[PDB]
Parts: sequence; C-alpha cells; structure tokens
Amino acid sequence: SMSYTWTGALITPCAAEESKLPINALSNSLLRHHNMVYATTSRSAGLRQKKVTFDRLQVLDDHYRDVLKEMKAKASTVKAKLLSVEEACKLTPPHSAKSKFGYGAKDVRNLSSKAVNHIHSVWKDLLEDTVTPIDTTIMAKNEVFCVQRKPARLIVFPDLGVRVCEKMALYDVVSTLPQVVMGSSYGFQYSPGQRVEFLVNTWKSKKNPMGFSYDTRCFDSTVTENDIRVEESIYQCCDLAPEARQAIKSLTERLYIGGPLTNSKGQNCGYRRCRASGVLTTSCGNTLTCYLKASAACRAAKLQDCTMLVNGDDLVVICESAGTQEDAASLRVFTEAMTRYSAPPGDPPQPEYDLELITSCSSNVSVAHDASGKRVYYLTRDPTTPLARAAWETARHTPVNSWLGNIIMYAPTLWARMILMTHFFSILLAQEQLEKALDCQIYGACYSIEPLDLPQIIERLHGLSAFSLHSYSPGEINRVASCLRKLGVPPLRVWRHRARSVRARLLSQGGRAATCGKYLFNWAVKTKLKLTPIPAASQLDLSGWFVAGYSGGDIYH
Ligand SMILES: CC(C)CCn1nc(-c2cccs2)c(O)c(C2=Nc3ccc(O[C@H](C)C(N)=O)cc3S(=O)(=O)N2)c1=O
Repeated sequence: SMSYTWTGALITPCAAEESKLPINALSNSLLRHHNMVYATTSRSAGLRQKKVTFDRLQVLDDHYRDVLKEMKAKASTVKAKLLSVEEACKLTPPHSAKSKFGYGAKDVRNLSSKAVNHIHSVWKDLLEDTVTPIDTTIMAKNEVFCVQRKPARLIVFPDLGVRVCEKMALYDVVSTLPQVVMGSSYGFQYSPGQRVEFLVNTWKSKKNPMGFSYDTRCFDSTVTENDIRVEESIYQCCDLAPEARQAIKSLTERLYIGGPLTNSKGQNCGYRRCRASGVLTTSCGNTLTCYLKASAACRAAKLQDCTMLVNGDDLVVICESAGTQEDAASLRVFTEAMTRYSAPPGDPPQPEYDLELITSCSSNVSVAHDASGKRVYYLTRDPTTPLARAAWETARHTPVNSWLGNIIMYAPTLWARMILMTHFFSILLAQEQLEKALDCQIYGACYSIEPLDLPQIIERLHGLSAFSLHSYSPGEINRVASCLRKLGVPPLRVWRHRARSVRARLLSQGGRAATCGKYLFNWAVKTKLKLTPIPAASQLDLSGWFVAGYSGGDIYH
C-alpha cells in the first residue's frame, strides 16, 4: 500500500523557524563559513513528503519465516513488566510536546492529576478499544546540517497521554527484548568502545573479512502493516501482564500500524500506513524489523560466517569474503532480498575490506596511540555535522546539546578534544556555567549531564586512554583538517593554543573544573600531568546509558 495518503493540507510549524545559522559574538571563533550551516524547517516538508510517499510490495519467503520463528523463540523467553503511570511519567522529557488535552510534559513529570487522570483514561480506552485509529501529529524536524540541502525529516507522534501509555505497556519490552532476540547484533547495548571492540573482534574473527553497511531508502516508509503486525507478534511472545498484551494489541492496531495525520494547526494532512517515527517502539520495531529482513537476506544471499550489527535502520554486516566479484554478487542478492522484503537500498551496498572505511551509525573505527605507544582502536566520524551543530549551539540555546553528546560519545577523537572541549569549555568558563547541567541525547534518550563530570564520564566510558590518545591516523587527520577548511574552522594549532588557556582557566577554578582542566586538556600542553584514575568516576550511575535505543520514543533518563 501507499506509505502515505495526503489531503493537501500543509505540514505546519508551531514556532517560527530559523533555517539560517544564528550568529553571536562567539560564532566566528568556531566557524567562519556561516552559510554552510542550516536548519531544516517545515517549509521543506513537502519535499520530504514526496520522498517518503510510495507503494510497498512485500514478498516473504521461508528464510524470512525461519528467522522470525527463531526471533519469536528468543522473544518467548523475555518477561516484561507494566510500568506504573508514575514511572512512565518520570520517563517523559521536560520539553516533550504538550497534550492537546490541556496539560504539558512538566504536568506529567511532576505528576499533576490533570495529566495522570487523562493518562488513565487513555489507558482504559486502549484496553476497551482495539480498532479506533489514534490521532497523530505530523511535524517537520528542525535539525542542523552542513550544506552538501536535506528536507526536514518528519516526526509523527500521538498525544502525550498516549505516549505515557506506550511507556506503561512497552517501555520494559523495548528495553529488554531487543538484546534477547538479537543478541550481540543489537547495537544499542554497546558503548562506543564496546562497539569498537565488537567490530574489531568480528572483523578479526574472519579469515578474509568483508564488511558492508546497508542503507535502506527511507526505512520508516518501507515498514509495512505486515512488519508492524509481525513485530507485535514478537512482543506478544513475551511473558506479559494481560493488560500489557491488550494495550500492545491496541496500540498496534490503532497507532503503530497506521493512522490519520494532523498538522499543528489541527488540519488533517492524510493517512500513514508505515512506521511512525515518534512512537516508543520506533527504535525497537525498526531494529527488529531491520534485523529480521537482513538476517533473512543473509540467508538468501548465502553470506558466509556472517555477523550483523543493527541500530534501527542502520545495518552493518561483517562476513567472509569470497573475493570482490563474488562479494558484489552476494550484495546484489542481499539487496534483492531486502528489496523483496520491502527494504530497498538508498545507495546500493559496497563491500569494504578495510574496517576503518566502514561507516555504520555514521561512524568508523580508527586507530591512534595511547601514552604507552600502543595502538588503540576507537570510534570516530566525520565531524562536519557535529561542528555545524556546535555552531548553532554556540549562538542558540537548544533543547538537546549535541556538543555535549558528541564530547561524551566521541571523547577519544581528535576533533572532539581539540575543538568541542576547547570551545564549549571556553564558553562555559566565560559564563561561569560550568556547574549547570545540560540536556543531551544518547541513543535517542535524553540525559541531564553536568559538564564538570565529563572527565569521570569519559574515564568510565572510554578509559583514561581517551585523555592520552595521540598520533592519530593520516586519514582521520586529513578528514578533520579538510572539514575545518570547509566550514572555516580555525586550524588545530589555534585550538591547541586556546586549549592551553582554557586549561589554565579551569585549573584556576580548582575542584571539578580543575579536573576538567587536568584530564580534558592534558593533550594541550608540552609538559603533561600524570592522569591517574578519578575516584569519583567509579561513583557514577552509568546504568541505563547503553541498554536500548529510544529515538522518537520520547524518553528521558
Ligand atoms: C557508539 C556511537 C558513537 C555511534 C554513533 N552514534 N552516536 C550517537 C550519539 C548520541 C549523542 C551524541 S553521539 C547516537 O545516539 C547514535 C544513534 N544511533 C542510531 C542509529 C539508528 C537509529 O535508527 C532509528 C531507530 C530509526 N531508524 O528510526 C537511531 C539511532 S539513535 O538512537 O538516535 N542514536 C549513534 O549511532
């Protein structure tokens, strides 16, 4: 069926939207090529609508069915609990879109009974009605990029009351099921370093490794009613409370499978018959579905000694090469199978034979050296989008601080250390806002993070090694340098200079700020300090960080 049917009503903004990089007094110290940076707005949503609107046909064979049977067997071993209203409420982000029923995320979080009452009525409705399509709002995402212009992505989501209901019914399922079903293939269980460890060991476990990433064209849109019912049947394999089963059946029939689309002005924009990107099960359903299709496609393609790594629609496969010609033919067959399953490629997959050249989750493994001179593998990515976004965040307060996420997730990298840490620590110093906790996202989930904890956070996620990496790869350095020329970011030598200042300014504050100065900026100075373990690092609640992915899932930790 058509992934979408549109009425003609526009996708409308709430607030007026800025597409142009806001410039303040700090902007130029990060970036000079301001016109390279933009934010998507609803005003390009029509282009997106066109892209995402197509017919899906699906042809399911025995490999598909075998894998599903296997997945269901693993899923039958999971037991999940219903969350209480209160618990579901506490997982709601403070910025989460307000209900149309006259209450907002903050009413939910501090548990006003106006919200709780409504949520209870939503839940009772979900139990009583398993057929009535649930209304959804379609919005254009405002996200920041560097010009290559992408149209806005679309966010489709049910009312706040329904979302708390999704959490009650499904939060535990989407938190536990994926790792049980997909085992080590489930990408969201990995910190970046564990992700590197997995990729590195898997690569090394092959006599002749070949790897490829598979780009599905608009994954959400290729997701069919059948896919969404299949994933429900996987959920229902779990040991669930009877109300959980009912709510899941009902959210599936009424929401997940499809539904009417309403813009922010209240007009009907049409109808959706594919994955909604603003629901709890977006990440988990995509992951399962991507895994299901891809594992079946690996069998179709007779890929040998095949290891998958899946995060939502992001798939990377490492397997035994059969030589470039056979590999290419394998990927064609893999692609035809995926296509038959309604997951056709954007860019057709290409075999790669160097781990460091495989991009997956927009990242690649790279190598630098620790203090010992010993080679170390770590995760990096092209810094262009991070820096674009840092530039936006340099002038604008934003609900999510990508800079802070990037420093955390990419702490060991050259660009996060020399540029992100230097710039933003500089800004925090100047505003004496070092102590203020900032919201950032990790695997789609919102965390409140205190910048002063970065050293302990990075020691925990990455090891002290991340504060000592040097002698980065030529291809990594060239990518960064090239990125800096594109965006007009000052060279790494300026950043080193600045960092020496930022470091001393931090050391002078003493305490946590001084620890930030000490660890975060040890690289900056000729004559270095001894980076020993940080006692407080071992006191950090890093439980929940890399358990599952929660994008579009309206999740706050
Ligand atoms: C280990 C890590 C470095 C790999 C790169 N990386 N980085 C992040 C970051 C979060 C915050 C700063 S960087 C991050 O949150 C993600 C990340 N990966 C996704 C992949 C595919 C995804 O697909 C969704 C399910 C869909 N198609 O609907 C979603 C994500 S994510 O959970 O938003 N976040 C990620 O992959």
